[PDB]
Amino acid sequence: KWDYDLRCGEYTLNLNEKTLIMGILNVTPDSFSDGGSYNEVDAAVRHAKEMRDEGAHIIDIGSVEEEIKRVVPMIQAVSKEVKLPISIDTYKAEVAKQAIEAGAHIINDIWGAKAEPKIAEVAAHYDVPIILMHNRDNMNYRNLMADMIADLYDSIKIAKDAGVRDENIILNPGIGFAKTPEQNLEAMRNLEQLNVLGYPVLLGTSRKSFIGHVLDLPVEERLEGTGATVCLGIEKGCEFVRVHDVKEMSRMAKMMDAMIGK
Amino acid sequence: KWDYDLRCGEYTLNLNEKTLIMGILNVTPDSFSDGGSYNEVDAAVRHAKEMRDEGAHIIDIGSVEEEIKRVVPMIQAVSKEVKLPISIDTYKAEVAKQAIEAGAHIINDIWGAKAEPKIAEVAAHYDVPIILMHNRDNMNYRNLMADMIADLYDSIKIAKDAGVRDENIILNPGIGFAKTPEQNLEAMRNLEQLNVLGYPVLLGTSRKSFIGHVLDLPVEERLEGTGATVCLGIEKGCEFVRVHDVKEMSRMAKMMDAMIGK
Repeated sequence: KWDYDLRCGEYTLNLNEKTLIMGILNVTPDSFSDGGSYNEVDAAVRHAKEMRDEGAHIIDIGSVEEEIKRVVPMIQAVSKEVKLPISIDTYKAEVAKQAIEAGAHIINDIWGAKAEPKIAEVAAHYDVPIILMHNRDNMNYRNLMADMIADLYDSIKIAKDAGVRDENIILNPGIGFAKTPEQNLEAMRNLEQLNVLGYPVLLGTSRKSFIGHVLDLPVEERLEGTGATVCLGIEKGCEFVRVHDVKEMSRMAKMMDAMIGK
Repeated sequence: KWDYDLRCGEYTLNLNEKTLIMGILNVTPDSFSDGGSYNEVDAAVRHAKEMRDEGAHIIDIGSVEEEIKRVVPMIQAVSKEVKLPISIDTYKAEVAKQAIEAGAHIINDIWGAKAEPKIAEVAAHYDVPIILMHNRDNMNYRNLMADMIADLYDSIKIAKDAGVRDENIILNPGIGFAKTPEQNLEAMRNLEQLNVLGYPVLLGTSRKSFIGHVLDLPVEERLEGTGATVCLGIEKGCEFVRVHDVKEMSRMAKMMDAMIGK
């Protein structure tokens, strides 16, 4: 039902066999450096390794000058030591450029090319997939779903104008951003609508406020709630989920896949 | 959307506010008695209490002569010490009679009145809700879903003929019974069809072989897989889930409910 694969330079991701798991890398920085140090980069490599062991298919790694000094070294190490595609979690054009240069395969923009349109040009240039997330600096919606789909389309426009191929575009409803708890639930309820745009969807709900708002539970107690959102997401056609708890979420996805027939 | 409530003598269960959780009681018997002993009944009371604390709305308690001697004492204790409705998990008419006499509120038949039709008469008599599960002594299906719906309807017929009111009937697809792993998945995939019959559905997939078959994981490692089935089940309209891991499953249900708008 996807007539193509995701091309990620060295690695290739099939969109039909299974829900693809993107693991969120623990990024705890050192307080005694401006980036690159041994505890920093080593703790990140061991985390990537752990996530790779537990079922992850992608490792997600997230002022401007410092951001490069911190993130670049982590990409060099992980790409060497863990054979998995890497996404850079930035919205900044300059940051994205460095990260791909450093070895990152996918861009993960939380502003869907709206914060720094030049990022699209970076993406088209290096010919890497880009995840466009719904976002906005206000919460005033006429019709939440209709508006989201409009807003995302404004991102696709920017991406395509810059020269990004349809096949390198992935969408993200941006659950947990610019949405009240009730709005987040509504988007969850209506996720399948994003499918009409005809692009792979990545869901990213891992331990967010709205899960806490529902269950009344702090961040470290949101594995079950996250799981529910992952399940409903997969049912509604998501090609990727972005999660912290890779072992557990990887098992729920696999079971979902078997049931829905993916 | 349900224009009525479940009447359970002392307790009343609303079918619209939330997915109702039925907790599976640990029933470990004593090897030095034929039923009733202190370690037996006390370990069961503490388990019911634990499940009541973790979010359960119902406690499920499961030759003929001995079955009564073992199960009756557990119902007397739990109904006294835990203020929750109780279901007796039997298919035997004589057993069901005793259990309701002992204080059980709901019947949970794994043969949908087909093993002992008299059980329907017991249910109509005491005017208690009855859960009719799909089951059969063979695995030869022409059309799995079509056949299940036929078979269940043969149960409803028996129940109604015996005098059971429509409002005291609950259905159960019987996942994990008389079905190959692939058939179990198929039923999971097509669960919403059971809705056309117009009765509340209870799902009972807690840690079964097919979850293990998919994930390749032993019984004690099936919480995530169980969770996936609970999520998909709730999405497909289930009013109840029957589970071991009450704390976790209760949280996933609650989150599902918020998302689907229940």
